Amino acid sequence: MEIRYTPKELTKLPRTVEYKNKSVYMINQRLLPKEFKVEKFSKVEEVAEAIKNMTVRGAPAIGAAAGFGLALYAETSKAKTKEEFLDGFEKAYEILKNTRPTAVNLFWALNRIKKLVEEHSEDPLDEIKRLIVQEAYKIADEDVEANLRMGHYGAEVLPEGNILTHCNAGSLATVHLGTVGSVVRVMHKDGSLKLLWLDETRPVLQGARLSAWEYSYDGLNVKLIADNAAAFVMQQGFVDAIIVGADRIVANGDFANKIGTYMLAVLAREHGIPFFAVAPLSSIDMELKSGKDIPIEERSPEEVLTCGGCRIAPDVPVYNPAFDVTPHKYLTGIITDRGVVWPPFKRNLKKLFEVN
Amino acid sequence: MEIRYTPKELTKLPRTVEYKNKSVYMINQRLLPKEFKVEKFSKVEEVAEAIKNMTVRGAPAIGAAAGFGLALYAETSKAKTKEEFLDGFEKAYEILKNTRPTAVNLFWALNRIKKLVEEHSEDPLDEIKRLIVQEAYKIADEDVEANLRMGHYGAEVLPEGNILTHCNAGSLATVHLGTVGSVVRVMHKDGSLKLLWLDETRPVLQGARLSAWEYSYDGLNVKLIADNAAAFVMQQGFVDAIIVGADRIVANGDFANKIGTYMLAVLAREHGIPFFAVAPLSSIDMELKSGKDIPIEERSPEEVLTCGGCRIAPDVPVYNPAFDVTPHKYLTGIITDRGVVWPPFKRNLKKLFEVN
Repeated sequence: MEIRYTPKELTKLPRTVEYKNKSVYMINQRLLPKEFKVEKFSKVEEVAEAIKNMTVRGAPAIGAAAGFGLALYAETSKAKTKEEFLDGFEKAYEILKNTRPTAVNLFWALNRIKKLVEEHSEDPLDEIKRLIVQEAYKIADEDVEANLRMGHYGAEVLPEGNILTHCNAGSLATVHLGTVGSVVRVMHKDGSLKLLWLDETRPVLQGARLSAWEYSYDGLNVKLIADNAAAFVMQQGFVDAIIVGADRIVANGDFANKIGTYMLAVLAREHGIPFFAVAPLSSIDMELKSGKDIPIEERSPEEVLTCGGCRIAPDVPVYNPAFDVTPHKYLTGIITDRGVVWPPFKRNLKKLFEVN
Repeated sequence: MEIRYTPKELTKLPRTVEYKNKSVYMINQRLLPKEFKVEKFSKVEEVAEAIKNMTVRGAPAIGAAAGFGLALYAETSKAKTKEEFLDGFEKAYEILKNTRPTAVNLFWALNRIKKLVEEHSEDPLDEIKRLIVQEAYKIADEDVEANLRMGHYGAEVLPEGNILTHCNAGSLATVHLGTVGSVVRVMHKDGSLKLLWLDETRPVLQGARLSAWEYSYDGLNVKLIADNAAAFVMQQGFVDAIIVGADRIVANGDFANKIGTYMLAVLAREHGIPFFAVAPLSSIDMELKSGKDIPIEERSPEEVLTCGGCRIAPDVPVYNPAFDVTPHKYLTGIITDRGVVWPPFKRNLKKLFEVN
């Protein structure tokens, strides 16, 4: 696998989150798709609020934001001793930790820096600062390079033609390029993406609001449809392959993804349309044996009773599972940042983990 | 196989379209679910504007409205000569015909009354008026009694427990009670309807805006979901059967219904869930052999780009097929106003028509 493209050749978008001149810069994902704006944040409180705000979203972008919040702390701290600095650093760690206490990459990112600083607490204070900043760049850059690899691996295995996806697994859901987004960006550059179908993805509408915007921004050929219509476009012969992201892949290859993914897996199979998940190794949870061990999160009934700003239903009971679980047998393959995993997934995933 | 309930035992709702005391009364479907309002119309043009407007919707309800438009003409005409009446009657007929030149029941309703006014053109004039008014009540009543019959036929064959449906095929889609609406109202009265799952049915959201409203009005235990979640509620074992309406059933049983119906059909099958269409004999087009002979109708991109009027997407291309076509093999049976049709549908449908 040779990486043939740089990020800048694949997208015209800036990084979802960037650190430059003692400032954290974030695409404002609350204003999309009406307005495209890069917010500039100069205090750790502003960064924390922007995580709580969901000004930034997508697990790795949130991680990088938090990590760059500590970098910002390091370059900005008015501390006159190492003791003061470390005390401030702990305060800053805690402020950033308690934005979304559940979001997993947030915790990884902060703890990775925290742990590096404790390990180096006896180094000179300029060297601790240097290390923190360096670490925050490493977190961001690792996401981007995982995405670069995924894109090229995925682009080898998907057919040319018409691809269909679900939700938002683009540049906005990552530091840069996307998971799905990387694959379709490489395909687009290669001339092999004729059409990208985008499920709007109710209830939260990240397909319509986010995917439709970024893929359009980059000049991909795109068509936005109601979720109801994915089966129709498959039935009419309009889809050559389906690619989705994953919130969590477990040991046998079962995976959790935005609600509707399971629907697509079953329709793909009915039409013999190749069906792929794409995610980095860090999204594979080898602790859980199968899909039945993934706990189902339900979100507010307001996400269904409303649609954008508009209230479109009477006060009635709702069921709003955020994620469904797709059994592994529906997968043609799993595209990762270390190559494509083929059936049997159990065996090939555990291989992948031993050799990477 | 006895009718065990009257319309008024099954629903608290008035007729979607009613005629009394020289006024056409229609439920304002434009203002639901926020506001329940019955509009009063007193001129033919008021009634035509309401059909063009989609104040009224659903094929048989549009039918009845048209017919009552002629009744309203009949009882409102100053005309002195018999030939002055027939001039303003062909004028009324032409105004009503030019509202939706495409929705079929409107034409049957209007042509049916016109051929009854040609076949008695040499009666008195108090007599022709009485016949027009009377024929219009026939058209409306005939829908309601057909619904009553589907209702009881359907309740016989669906299991007790948890039912899932799609779009609006309730009271508001008809003169009264509904197709699907009638079946679930009869089950609710028998106490066999434990839970009714309602797909909101993007993009037009008639599940959320209309079905959730009317079924809740009648105290049915209801739960609203995003279309993406149907597959998932089937997977978790929450659905004992699925019943949908039909816009058009052809001679082999293939049928066209609101976009997403085919998605449900495929999922029902994967989970071994019984899957029924319900429609009157008049919805069956014995002149088309199969579903490829049903032309595919696109509607406005704004239906997808907006949600209840709220803009949710950037300006990107959309595909908005308004209906899909479900292959007959997905059907457990077809519930009609003259009994349930079983496989093999082609053979049994033409036996249904032979004995009527």
